[PDB]
Order: sequence, then C-alpha cells, then structure tokens
Amino acid sequence: SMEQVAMELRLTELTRLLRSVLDQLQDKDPARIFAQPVSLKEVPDYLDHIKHPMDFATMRKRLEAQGYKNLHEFEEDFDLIIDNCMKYNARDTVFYRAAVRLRDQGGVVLRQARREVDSIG
Repeated sequence: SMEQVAMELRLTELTRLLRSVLDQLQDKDPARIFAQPVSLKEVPDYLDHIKHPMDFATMRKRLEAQGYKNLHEFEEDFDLIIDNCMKYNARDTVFYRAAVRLRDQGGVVLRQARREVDSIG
C-alpha cells in the first residue's frame, strides 16, 4: 500500500536522524570505552551482574536494520550503556567517570533530538 510505503519512508528518515545522534554521542566517548561489548572472555562473570549489556556497536547494528521505531527505544539503549557501567564499576574508576561524562554531554544532544523528532513528525 501507499500508506506502508509512507510509514517506511518515515522510519528511514528517523533512522537518518538517529545515525547523526549516534555519531554525536559516540564522539563524547573519545576513549572508546563504550564502543564494543564487554568481552565475556575478559570479564567472564559479567552476565551475573548485568542482565542487558549494551554498547555503541550493538546499537549501530540495530539502527542499520531500522530496528528503532521511535527515539524512546534509542534512548533506552543509550541509557543501558551508561547505567550498566555505573553499576559494574566503582565511582573511583575511569570507566564510571567516562559514563558520567557521556551522560552529561549526551543530554544536550538528546534534548535537541527530541525537539527535531517532534517538530518534523
């Protein structure tokens, strides 16, 4: 149907905007701490602590399959990155501190993303 095509075009355009958001958030992680999944070879107990692991490569896979339907779903995954790290790692660690800085700097990007998503529809 034409309606299905129009819905698909909307999803494609959201995917474009989320890719730009993702790129901007990942720039706020210049140490690449959050770039890849925590390795279960190197941290073998991780899944005993963290039930829903997340990282930027994993988000990028979902994004490129058009697997985010709305900004809320995308933000859920970004918040998992931050929140998982702030539980597994202590306050005095470069990991925790990286997550705080990513959260604080990412807030700005996400605030305007929400306005754009709403504005453009």
